[PDB]
Amino acid sequence: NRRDLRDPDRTVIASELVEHSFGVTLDKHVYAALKFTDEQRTLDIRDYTKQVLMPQVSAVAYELEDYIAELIEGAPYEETILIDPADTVPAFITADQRMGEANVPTDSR
Amino acid sequence: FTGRKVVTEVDGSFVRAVELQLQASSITIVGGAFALATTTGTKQLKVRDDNGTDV
Amino acid sequence: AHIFVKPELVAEIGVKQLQREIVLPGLVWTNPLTDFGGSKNDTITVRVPAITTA
Amino acid sequence: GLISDPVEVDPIQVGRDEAGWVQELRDREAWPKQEVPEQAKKPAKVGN
Repeated sequence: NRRDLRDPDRTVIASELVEHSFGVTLDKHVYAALKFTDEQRTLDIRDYTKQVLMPQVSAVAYELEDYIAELIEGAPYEETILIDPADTVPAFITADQRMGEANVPTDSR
Repeated sequence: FTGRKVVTEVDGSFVRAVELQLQASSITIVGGAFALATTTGTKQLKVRDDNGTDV
Repeated sequence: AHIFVKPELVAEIGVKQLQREIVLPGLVWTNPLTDFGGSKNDTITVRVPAITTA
Repeated sequence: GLISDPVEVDPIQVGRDEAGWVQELRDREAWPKQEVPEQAKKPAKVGN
């Protein structure tokens, strides 16, 4: 705060300190499940790894990437910057400006 | 087990990320005028914007 | 079903409130005058020299 | 007066306001922009 020098009002406005918080939660369970009859395991499956396990791990990896994309895309954006396909650069300059006026650091963007 | 969070500001605003989207000026139905093979036939219509995005 | 009594953990992971950089104090002519006490009315008089005409 | 009495008016402050060299400025957050204050445009004194 500020006050006039030599003002006969000798009252100081006390500042206040407020600490904030937000919670991060573990909430989803991503899985890939398979079932094979004994006939399929005995006869149809030749090598288990590249015929069963690797597709399963790839499936989980892609589902995780989908999870991340839904996180990014469903985020609460107050307004969306519209890119004019004839003049696209001003939109990205606008985006940079929006994150600059919000005092967002310029690294790790 | 997975968890995700969007980090917002202390007053509730979200300023750490920015979303941009292409503008669409018009849409068209891909394929133009068409005729059904049978009376009870079905066709899946595809619509594309002026940028060619499937909308 | 099963009920478990657990804490509420608090962490700091480096999310700070965003604040601006300070640049204006360095660009302004600061403290060419100091002896403000010891001058009446807390005022220093700056003299602008004379310009004449022919 | 008394020590417990409220702070009285400083003669230095009175003389400082009489001289009229304390900078007054336009309200930054006012719209439309305010007119320039009277002191902000007072000429330099012919002497001292």
